[PDB]
Amino acid sequence: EMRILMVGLDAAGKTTILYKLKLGEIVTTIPTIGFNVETVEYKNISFTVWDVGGLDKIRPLWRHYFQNTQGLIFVVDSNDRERVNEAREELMRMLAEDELRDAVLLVFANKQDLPNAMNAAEITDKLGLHSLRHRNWYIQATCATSGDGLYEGLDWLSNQLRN
Amino acid sequence: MIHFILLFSRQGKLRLQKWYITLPDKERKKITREIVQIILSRGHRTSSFVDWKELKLVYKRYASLYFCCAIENQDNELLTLEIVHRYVELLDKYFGNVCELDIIFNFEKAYFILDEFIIGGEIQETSKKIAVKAIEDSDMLQ
Amino acid sequence: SASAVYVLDLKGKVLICRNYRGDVDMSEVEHFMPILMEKEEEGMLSPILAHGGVRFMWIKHNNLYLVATSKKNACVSLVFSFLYKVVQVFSEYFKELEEESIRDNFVIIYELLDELMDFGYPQTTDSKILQEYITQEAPRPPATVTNAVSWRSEGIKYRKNEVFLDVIEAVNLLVSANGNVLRSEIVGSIKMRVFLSGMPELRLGLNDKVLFDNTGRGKSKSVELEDVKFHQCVRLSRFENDRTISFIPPDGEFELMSYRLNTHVKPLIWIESVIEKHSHSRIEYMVKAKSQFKRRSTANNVEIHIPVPNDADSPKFKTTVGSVKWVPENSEIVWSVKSFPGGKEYLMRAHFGLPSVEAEDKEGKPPISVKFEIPYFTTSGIQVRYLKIIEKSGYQALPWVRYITQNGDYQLRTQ
Amino acid sequence: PIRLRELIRTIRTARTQAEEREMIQKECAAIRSSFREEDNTYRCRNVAKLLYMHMLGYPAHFGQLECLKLIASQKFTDKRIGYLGAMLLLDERQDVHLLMTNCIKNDLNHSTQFVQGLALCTLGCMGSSEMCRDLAGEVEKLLKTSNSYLRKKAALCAVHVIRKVPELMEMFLPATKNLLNEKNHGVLHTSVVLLTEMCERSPDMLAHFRKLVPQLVRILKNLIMSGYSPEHDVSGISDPFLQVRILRLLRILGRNDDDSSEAMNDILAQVATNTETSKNVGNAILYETVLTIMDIKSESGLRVLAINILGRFLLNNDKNIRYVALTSLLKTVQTDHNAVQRHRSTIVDCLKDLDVSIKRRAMELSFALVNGNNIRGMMKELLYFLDSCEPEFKADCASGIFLAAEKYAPSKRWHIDTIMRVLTTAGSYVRDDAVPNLIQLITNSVEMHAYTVQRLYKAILGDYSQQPLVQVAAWCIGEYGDLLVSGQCEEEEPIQVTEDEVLDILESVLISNMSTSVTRGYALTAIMKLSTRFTCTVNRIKKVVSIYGSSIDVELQQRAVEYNALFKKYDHMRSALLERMPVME
Amino acid sequence: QEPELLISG
Amino acid sequence: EIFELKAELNSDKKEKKKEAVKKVIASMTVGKDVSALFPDVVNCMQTDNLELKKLVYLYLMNYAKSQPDMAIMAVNTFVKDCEDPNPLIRALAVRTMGCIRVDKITEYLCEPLRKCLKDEDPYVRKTAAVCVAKLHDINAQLVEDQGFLDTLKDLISDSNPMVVANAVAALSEIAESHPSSNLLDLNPQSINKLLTALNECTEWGQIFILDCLANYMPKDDREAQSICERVTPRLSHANSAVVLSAVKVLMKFMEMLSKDLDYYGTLLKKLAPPLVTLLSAEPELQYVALRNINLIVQKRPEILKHEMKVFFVKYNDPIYVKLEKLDIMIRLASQANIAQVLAELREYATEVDVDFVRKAVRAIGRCAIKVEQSAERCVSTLLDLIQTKVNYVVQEAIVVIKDIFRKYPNKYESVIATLCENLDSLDEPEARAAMIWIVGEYAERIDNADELLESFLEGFHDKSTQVQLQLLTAIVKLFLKKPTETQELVQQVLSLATQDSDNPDLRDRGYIYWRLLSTDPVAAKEVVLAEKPLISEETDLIEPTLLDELICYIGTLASVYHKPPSAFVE
Ligand SMILES: Nc1nc2c(ncn2[C@@H]2O[C@H](COP(=O)(O)OP(=O)(O)OP(=O)(O)O)[C@@H](O)[C@H]2O)c(=O)[nH]1
Ligand SMILES: [Mg+2]
Repeated sequence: EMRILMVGLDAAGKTTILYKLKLGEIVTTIPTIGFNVETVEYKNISFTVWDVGGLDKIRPLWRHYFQNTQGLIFVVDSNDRERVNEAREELMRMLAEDELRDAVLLVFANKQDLPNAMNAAEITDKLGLHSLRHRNWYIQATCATSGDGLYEGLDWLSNQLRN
Repeated sequence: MIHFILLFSRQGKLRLQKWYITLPDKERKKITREIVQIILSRGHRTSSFVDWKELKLVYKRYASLYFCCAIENQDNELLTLEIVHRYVELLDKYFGNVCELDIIFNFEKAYFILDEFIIGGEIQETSKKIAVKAIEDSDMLQ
Repeated sequence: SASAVYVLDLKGKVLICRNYRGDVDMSEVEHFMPILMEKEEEGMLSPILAHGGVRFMWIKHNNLYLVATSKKNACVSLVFSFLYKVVQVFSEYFKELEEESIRDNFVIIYELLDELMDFGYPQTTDSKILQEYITQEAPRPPATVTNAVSWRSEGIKYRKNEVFLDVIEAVNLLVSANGNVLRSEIVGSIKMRVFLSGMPELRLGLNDKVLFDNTGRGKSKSVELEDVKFHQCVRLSRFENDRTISFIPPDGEFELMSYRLNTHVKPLIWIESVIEKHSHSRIEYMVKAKSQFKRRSTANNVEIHIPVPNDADSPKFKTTVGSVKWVPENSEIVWSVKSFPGGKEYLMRAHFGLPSVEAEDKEGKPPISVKFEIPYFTTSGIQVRYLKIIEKSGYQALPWVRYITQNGDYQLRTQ
Repeated sequence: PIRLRELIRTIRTARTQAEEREMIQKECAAIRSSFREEDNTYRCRNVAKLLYMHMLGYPAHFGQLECLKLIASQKFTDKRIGYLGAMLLLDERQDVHLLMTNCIKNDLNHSTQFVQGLALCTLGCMGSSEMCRDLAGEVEKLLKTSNSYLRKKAALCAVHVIRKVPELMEMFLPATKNLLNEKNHGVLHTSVVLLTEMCERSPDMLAHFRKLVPQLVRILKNLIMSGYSPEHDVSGISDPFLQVRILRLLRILGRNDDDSSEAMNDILAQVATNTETSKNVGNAILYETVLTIMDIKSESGLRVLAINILGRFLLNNDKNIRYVALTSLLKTVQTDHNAVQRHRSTIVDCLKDLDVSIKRRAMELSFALVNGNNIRGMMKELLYFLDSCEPEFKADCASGIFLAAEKYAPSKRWHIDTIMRVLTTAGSYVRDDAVPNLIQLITNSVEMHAYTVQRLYKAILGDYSQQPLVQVAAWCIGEYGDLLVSGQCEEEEPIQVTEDEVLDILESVLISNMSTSVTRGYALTAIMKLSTRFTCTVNRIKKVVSIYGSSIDVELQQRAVEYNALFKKYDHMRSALLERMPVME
Repeated sequence: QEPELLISG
Repeated sequence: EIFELKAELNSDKKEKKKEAVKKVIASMTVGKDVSALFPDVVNCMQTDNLELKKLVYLYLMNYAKSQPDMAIMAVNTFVKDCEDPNPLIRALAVRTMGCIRVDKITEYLCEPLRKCLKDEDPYVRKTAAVCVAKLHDINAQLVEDQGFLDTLKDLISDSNPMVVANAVAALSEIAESHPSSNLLDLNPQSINKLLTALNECTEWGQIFILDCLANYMPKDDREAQSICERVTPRLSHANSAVVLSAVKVLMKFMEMLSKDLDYYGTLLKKLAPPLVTLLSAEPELQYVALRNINLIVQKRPEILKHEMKVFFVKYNDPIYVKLEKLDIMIRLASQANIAQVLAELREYATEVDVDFVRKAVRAIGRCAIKVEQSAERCVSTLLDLIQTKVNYVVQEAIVVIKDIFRKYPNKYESVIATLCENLDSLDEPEARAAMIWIVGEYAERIDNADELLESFLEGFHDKSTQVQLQLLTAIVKLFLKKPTETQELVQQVLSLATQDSDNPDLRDRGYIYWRLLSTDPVAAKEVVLAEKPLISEETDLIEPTLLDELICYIGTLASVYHKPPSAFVE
């Protein structure tokens, strides 16, 4: 019984993560100009996950999915170094809105297959999650190809139901 | 190209509006109100075509409900009358002796009849049986 | 001078028709409606519409249009006073004036419209003496149609002789968005219910400031009325001469007085609303209402109408005293308390939800209007000192008085 | 949530527009509260009730995301109401409509052809320029399918993509290979609409698509000798929309090419003679046939057959057919100019007809049929039509009189007389941008200036309520007062022009509130220009310039302040800067 | 009036 | 339907005769032509029933002008129930026979009018008084021949004051219908007897008597004071038309009273609370009283000079009330209330009623023009209205700020810098020309004037006409204010207004500017930047010869339209 918003930059892992959580295999994903919504069930609650694409014409339109969202998933790309600052400004622009102010934050450090891809702690220092005030956040290192860390992010999201 | 299709009554209130051109809502309501007053400020012997902003407006009365279409200055006005008549015949073949009340209470079904007949301002299905048959299979498709 | 008086509907067809002078062509009523929509389109809607040389002076009731025509320079204040007067005459002749009541009562409406106006000139407009000789169930005309006392008939008797006085105050308030009062006035009304026999001569005694200063007792409590409006029965010349409210009253219910004064006292119910509006997310209302009258008084059925956005949704209400419900028909919330004692301050919290897509047009800001009513209470300080009832037969009648303070145009502007 | 039929009944039980608006807002509140709780079951009926609300003319901006949610669901009825709601609510300028490109692209690869045709219908109806770029390859892969139901909608999607983004037009080239060889007439109709869309859009493929002209001729051939069918048939003739679209495509090709017109000319003669004319459908086919014949370079013997068929369209008693004949004779004016002129008595007979559209196309056909032979002969009837009309037609009538007398003037004196006649009779209906053309033709009339200046002076001396007339007249008086007056330096014999009342009536149009604050500037510049050309009156132009130097009109005040400064300090320099100019073209 | 057949027959 | 009703109406028995007449009245009331049934309902006219007589009278009232040559057959029945002992039927017959507006029967009904102007019953006497005016409007020559005007003048002097009130209304109607020969003017004894009849008549008869007093002119000072002292108690009546007619008499009559005595000041102080409480009425009377108050404060501004907060508009006021209340707030504005007026006008521009918002912005400008000491407060109010970034508010605020700047050009140059970057792609040509005039007039402190004016010239031949003239004037003024960087910018503008321009007034202005700049820039500096004098402001105040006549029409359509009554009659 969670409304989950998947956001993040383009070419990143969001649609692959959504159809790994929903179906369970790797599908060929085009860059989604619109959005994808699938409902998954794991420890018997319905995660209605809203994957919205991350091109430059969809990032003003991210704010139409901020309402009633109980948890944010911000999939980041660890392979590129010049776009993690753009992901930082996108995350700080997104988290400063009055809509989506009680939503918890999940950061997926996706695309970790080759050792130029950075790790979760140093991408936390680049994203500035330690300078977040009154925000419940968590970051773990995932890969969408084998689907490791995704269910641990999902059960952190399920663990953060209890208040 | 048909730019828009309007359906309205003797009281001037709108029954159906489909627009194949992009223009804002204030201009939409203003154009619709002045076009309804232009049609309703005309008699029953007044040649069924008005000129309006280099677009000939083809209209035809059938009951208290009016039917209207707006085409460019390259189309046929009498074939636009036949297009209006084919849409009325498709409403006949779907509902069965259609009145204004079927349009009022099934505006979305009349919208589906217009979408199975005209997309983009142009005719997609010329015939009568194929469009009604496609609506019947989409109705039992659910 | 109205040439013809029409009663219409919302479509504008003629419900009932009456010709007085004939200088306006009678088929010009169908030009009244499209002139009305084309003047409503430009924002140039006026009570006096023109069609060449024919002027349409119209009023609008709850269901009907009452239009008067003229070809010349008509006394338009007389025309509008006549139109509201026959609205009042039809409202006492029937239960309520609607579209339906014209059709079954058309014979008596035709007789009334013949009686009320003759050749553009109003003649007999009192319903109580108008019901004496034209009825829905005809004799000689009474003397009171043409007598000096045109409001009260001779020969009416009562077993118990009683006068009921209702001194009704209506507090009008307009404050700014900053919270400073820019308009605070009291419009009063003495509604009198007269059940008396014969030809009584009534003398109303009030604590007038001008009367008390002219007498020499002007040290006690008195009200300084800025303007006084009186009924037809009141002797205005002797009111001007020695501040005397002397009148032979009409039979039944009538409004004797409507006074007006400005007060520098604090408003009776004070509203402070701070709006925590967030764009595309939510709007929050923090409304505190305090009663600034005395603690022994109690305002009953106060309704604090606070406007909300038209696209708002899912209201959450926190209140201390009363109940607050959403009225989206008026695009507002009202906060209904049943009893508001003086000196008490109550709190209300309201939270809505807003769409992520903005509306195409701007909304506008209506003010906060409250709808209080304080019985056994006057705020100006006017008291009825006496009511001398003088009749040639000689009896002892009982004048009963009560004092109600209610809202008028009690508005508080928002941000 | 209440049903859509109950909401429609509750709307129909209202008595007034205000109470209707209260119950609209009361239903919209519950619909928005159901939207906030994210209810999946009644979102379809809530969006449908909001669509009825938006049809009645009420705000429905809060239902666009729910239309996207209905599109993104798996139920067909939810998809149907969501795609209809997308078509009714979103457009190109709504900017939420970009968020369903992925949803339309997912529905285009659906297993259900009705879901696929729903997405094709929504994309071809209202796809923006941004949606048509990343979905054109998805449209083109449905243009090669064997399903006719998807094929006709993909062809009209290709029409919409080409109409929206015309630089994605070359990528539909191999999708139209052997596309006219299909047998079903809806797919054939949409293919013909697609081919005439690219042929009208670009001329580089006209000879490329002219090799299927005999294929179109053969399709029209078996369409005409298809005698009776119980499908594609209304009023006895078969496939009228397909026949009219095929004849429109055959009008589009062959208008400048000869051999396609020889390949098309025989079936144009066969359609123009062997189809019935007793019905509106056959009249539509004959009108598109005569438009095709008089647009292509056809045979001159059957050009006379087109004359005869337009004649029997003209003396048809039906007003629709008379409108059609007037519109077709307006469509062919530049070709067969000898062959349009014999219907002029019939054209001016329907000029006095009671119908608005009949007299409008009759006026435009008479203006297009004005030439240099008996221009006076149509000109008295055109001024009669100007003087005897309901006054919505006077602006277009005066404008057409202006281009007719500009183009086909035999003499300048007649041109000056007819422009004075239409200026005095039309007056306030004269468009204000024609005043530079009137001043330009008057200044080009070099051999006569005094007569037109005297006629403008006599016209204003009657009345000056007509703003373009006084705007022409003030400029002409201020430029040519030196020959409006002649030899009047002192007092002489009584002549009707005596150099005072011209400045008095210029003062009158300056002082009067029945001026549009441009003709006041024309009159002030006229009075200043008259100071050089008048040698009799002094110290009157100066004081009427001086009292206008404190005006509330800022351009008038600036002009009068500059002219007062020139009068006070630089009075010897005014002839160097207030002289006449050479003409322009 | 509104419950009347749209086609002319 | 017609023949069956004709046969049922041509029957004998009374209740179905009454039902046939009732349904023929009902079929007229639903609005169909039923005038072919005329002699069947006209034949049942002398009845003992009075409801039936009233309905047949109503049919004869609205169906005799359509059939004039055949409605002659009711006159003997009319004169036979003009002599019955029931005065209700007598006055009903007189009232109905005055309403038959055909010409050839009015000579046949002068004898029952002469009988009913004379009888002892005041109901039929006051009906016959109005019937004299009805017959005068039909045939004034026949009424003058029969001599009904002399006995209508005799009905001013009798008792029972509704008879004298109806005779006053009828004689006033005949007096304005006359060609103003042989006037019906009245002595001061008649004035005194009319003022005593004013106290004991009905509330509409008070309006008729006070309308007769609005044509009187008093001959001295104490007579005018006595008539004012007897009229002034009518200001406390609940009828707004009685109040407005008394206001009409008092505003006409204090102009003959001299200002030295103390009655003029008390009349000024006591005329103001009826005018203030006129705004608490119904909205139609509110609109009529607002236009009359607009007429009143132009003549006597000292009446309502301290009562200004009653003219502040409310949200539930109608638009005709609000647009006139803004005019009263303009006409009553001063230094003592201009801060409250500016605070109210700042609120009024935040509304959604568009024409009310532009009227409020123009009212801010009119307040800056009228009150000199509040012009910087108005300018800062308009800058805060500009900063709200609403399109019509901004595009009225540049024109209003420019109209302030033409009046006070001395020390308001500090706001041009924040004025010059305020979304200058606005589409209104009036705001465009105002912003261009501000740029060209104050082109000494604008450092980006050329780089804002160069991007404005791309649609020069297709924008407007006044914008082109102001653009040429502003660019010429900028050039000869600073000729360093503007030499290549004025040359393309002179070529753009001379060579490829088609407009002849713009070509005249461009040729005059080009010839002046080619002849002498030293002379051009003195010509173009000449010292512009103080602007003669236009007057919203009516001229006093029209204003004295418009005070004589208070409560009328002339008072609403602010025009003479001859300017809108047809
Ligand atoms: N090596 C590697 N590549 C991945 C992984 N997840 C996704 N990708 C790549 O990402 C490509 C698709 O782009 P994504 O970034 O996944 O798309 P998105 O996250 O939905 O964002 P949008 O493109 O804006 O819709 C796929 O072709 C994959 O090759 C991963 O875990 N490891
Ligand atoms: Mg992906």
